[PDB]
Amino acid sequence: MTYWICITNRENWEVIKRHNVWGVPKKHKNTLSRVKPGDKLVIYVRQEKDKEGNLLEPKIVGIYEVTSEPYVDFSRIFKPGGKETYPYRVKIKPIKIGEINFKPLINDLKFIKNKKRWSMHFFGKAMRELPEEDYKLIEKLLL
Repeated sequence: MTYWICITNRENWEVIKRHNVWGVPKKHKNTLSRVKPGDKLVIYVRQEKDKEGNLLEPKIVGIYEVTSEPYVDFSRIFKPGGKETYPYRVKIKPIKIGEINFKPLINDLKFIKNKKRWSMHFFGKAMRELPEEDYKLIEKLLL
């Protein structure tokens, strides 16, 4: 098996939730090739600003299970300034849906080596493998 944390934002999270699809750009197709049916996905939305200008901190919004082998589909379901379609995809199904702030978990997450500059572990990543302990920690807090 394999646990993963997928990095997106709130607008794309809504699409993910509606279409039961996790997609990535070509540059990250390599990572997706390792994904298998049954793998677990922790959905993460990065820090953003609402229209009003208010700060929306990062947080985990759900957990899904992969149900398909990776495939390619250029359908325009997502939304980038650019025109990326995130054609490299795997079908998924929801295990649990609930939101919890991410920051408070940083100290307890094993994959985050540098607590100071944790962004480092997210930088230029679409998704990354999570150690089992980390997954369980999140699973519990999201029950």
